[PDB]
Amino acid sequence: ASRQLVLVVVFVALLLDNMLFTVVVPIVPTFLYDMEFQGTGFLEEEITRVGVLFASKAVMQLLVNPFVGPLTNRIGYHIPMFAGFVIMFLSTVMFAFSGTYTLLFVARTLQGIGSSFSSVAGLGMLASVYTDDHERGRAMGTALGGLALGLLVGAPFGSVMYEFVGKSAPFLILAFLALLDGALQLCILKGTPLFMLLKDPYILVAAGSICFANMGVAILEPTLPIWMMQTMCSPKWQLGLAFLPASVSYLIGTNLFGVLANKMGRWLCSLIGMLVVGTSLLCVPLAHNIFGLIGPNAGLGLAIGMVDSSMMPIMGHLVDLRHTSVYGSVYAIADVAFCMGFAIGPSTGGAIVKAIGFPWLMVITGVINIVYAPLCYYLRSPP
Amino acid sequence: SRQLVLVVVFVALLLDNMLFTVVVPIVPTFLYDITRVGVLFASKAVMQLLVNPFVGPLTNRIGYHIPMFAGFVIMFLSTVMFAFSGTYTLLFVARTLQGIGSSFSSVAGLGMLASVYTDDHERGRAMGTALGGLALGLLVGAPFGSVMYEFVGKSAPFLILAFLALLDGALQLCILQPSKVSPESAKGTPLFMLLKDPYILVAAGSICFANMGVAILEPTLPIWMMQTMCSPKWQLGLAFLPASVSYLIGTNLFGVLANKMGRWLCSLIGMLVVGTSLLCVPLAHNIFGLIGPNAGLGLAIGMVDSSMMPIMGHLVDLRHTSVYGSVYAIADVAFCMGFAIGPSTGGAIVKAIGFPWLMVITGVINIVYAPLCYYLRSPPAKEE
Ligand SMILES: COC(=O)[C@H]1[C@H]2C[C@@H]3c4[nH]c5cc(OC)ccc5c4CCN3C[C@H]2C[C@@H](OC(=O)c2cc(OC)c(OC)c(OC)c2)[C@@H]1OC
Ligand SMILES: C[C@H](N)Cc1ccccc1
Repeated sequence: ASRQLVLVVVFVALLLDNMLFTVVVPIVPTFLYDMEFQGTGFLEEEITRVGVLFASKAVMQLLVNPFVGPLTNRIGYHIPMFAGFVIMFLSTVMFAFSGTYTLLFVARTLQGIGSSFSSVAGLGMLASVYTDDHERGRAMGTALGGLALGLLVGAPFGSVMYEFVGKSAPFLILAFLALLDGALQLCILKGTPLFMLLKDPYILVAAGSICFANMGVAILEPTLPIWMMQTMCSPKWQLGLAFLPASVSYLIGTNLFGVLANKMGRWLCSLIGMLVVGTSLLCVPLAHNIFGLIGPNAGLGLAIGMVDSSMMPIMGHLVDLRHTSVYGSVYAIADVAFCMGFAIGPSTGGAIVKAIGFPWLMVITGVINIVYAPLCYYLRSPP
Repeated sequence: SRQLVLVVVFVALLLDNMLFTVVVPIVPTFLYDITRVGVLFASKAVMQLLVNPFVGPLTNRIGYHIPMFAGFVIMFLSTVMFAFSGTYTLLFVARTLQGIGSSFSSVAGLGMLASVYTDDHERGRAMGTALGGLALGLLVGAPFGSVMYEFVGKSAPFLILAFLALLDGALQLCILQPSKVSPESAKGTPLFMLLKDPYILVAAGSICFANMGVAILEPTLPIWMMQTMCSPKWQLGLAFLPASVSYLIGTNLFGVLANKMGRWLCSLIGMLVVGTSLLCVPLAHNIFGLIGPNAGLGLAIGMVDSSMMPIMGHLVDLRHTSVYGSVYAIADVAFCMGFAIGPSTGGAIVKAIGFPWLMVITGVINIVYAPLCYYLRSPPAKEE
């Protein structure tokens, strides 16, 4: 038993969860196309079902999140964290062996439940082990940065491994990685609830801005590979690689603007990020080849990095100024924004792409971001 | 012969707008020996706005030479009337005459530049350099009048402008040859049909909104500076210098980049930047804090102007017949509406609701209107 082991376990758990999220982007549409049969343009019939499939994780996470915390209070943190590995292993095995649309729905729902349990239990365990109030910041920083490395090699790893080795390869590799995390875990050893924190407009504005800045990438996942196969005729292994700018630019932007945003005001960073997101989403559906997406996607990643680096300290300051704040207060509010975005984006986006064209959806999202952008002026100098 | 026409329009806009800004140092102090003075300055925008619809249709039947020569004559008469008049009612009329001359010169010159230059990119370059000349006139005019009123007298700068206008008229007579009435063979679209085109309306609205955003901020800033910052008198003019300098740089630099980057993207980014700059202007607590937002405002306005001037001729070439008088009359009306509305009602609006809410409203309007420039990406052509 040691303090570093819990850090390594939480690191591997969050990495596996985000990797399993991001590796299902270029495999589900390709798998659904290959079973039926560049190719044909029948994917518009199934775009609604593919959109509804991606929202299952967000909906299940939003449902099961309120019940986790009292459960961790009652029976501790180690037992609920172990359930996350079991559910993630079951989901990753069912993904590899699934052949029909029904099983992938169950896989996504199970992944949502396991992700919620693993995240809450791991953060609680890290808070419990470290009790110095200054090393806790470094530990939380490393654990949350584990999401970035997990995000970076997740999306262009299923696409590359799909066309060369097989469809059961990446899921089996993730399963073997998840099994190693459980082996390490075996050798181990209050104020202002969330519904009151969403009753003041200063926090609702920030949460909505985070959600609307992340919806641009939330609704770009299920609809971009189908668009690529329909119009640009790219090979099946470049669909994942078309998302690499959205990760690398996001990491660069979050580093630079976490360093630099305090000098020029956080609200200005948020406003410029939302405007850049809107312009990039507008410029996305004009490309006629794969190389035309290296610019708009990079801008989208940079702008989302701007918003996500300038908004979290604002929420922390707002919670400290007017309420009683704990270690996980900012995390809970941010999680609802991401989950709400991933649950509302794809489900409506599929219906919009069926009813009207794909470019109109991007235009709508860009207009929404631009219109919401002026409202960040409220966040300066809160009382 | 196509290069020298740019020189004629360059000098014509340089001299006409120079008289626009030279008056401001010299008239408010001279009458003393606020609303009365402000309504004087807005007479040019109002009268030039009305004469514009009667200039566009006239250009088909007369040509682009007679209106420009008439504008030169009216400008010379206005500057001579300024140089000798010594009362309020004799200074109102000269401003009205200068407005008429400015309307003639702007519409005729931009139409002639559009007709001489046919390629879209090469026309964008010329319109960029002409707007650069206008910006240089605006920048140079005020200190010129202030220095030669402090040191030499009142009647000196107007007489010097009269001599320069005579030289411009000599150059015009040598180059343009304004001696006969030449009717254009093409019968252009009527001015009421062009207003039913959504794209022309979008372009005119973008120009009007950006210019209104600057035109409200121009007269209503010194009062706020006095009431909050407590700054001396000599910093008032220096506050707005970055806007003029950045506008000159932007209008000389973005005419080249608008074609490469895309007109709609340049206009969108300009409107967003002008909205953010106006939104951040009311937050400064000293003179040094207004350097950034004013420069951003000038750059954004240069972006919008250089992007949306050639777009009018492009739309008229794509959809309607190739006669460029009426569309640039519409563009000049969009230019002049902001200055017509700003000085007259800015004090009333500020006393009614407050300066920061005015800035917030203008910025939010620009930001919301910014998405509508996407519609100018590729307008459909007319049926063959
Ligand atoms: C699924 O992706 C995620 O799940 C993460 C990202 C969401 C989003 C995203 N998805 C993509 C999927 C792609 O596939 C093709 C490609 C590109 C992207 C991008 C680019 C843009 N990107 C941003 C990522 C943000 C991550 O969240 C945090 O970094 C974070 C940090 C904190 O510390 C301050 C928190 O505490 C307050 C916190 O609270 C909940 C969250 C978030 O969750 C961990
Ligand atoms: C030429 C612009 N419509 C007016 C302006 C622009 C920039 C600065 C000051 C004034």
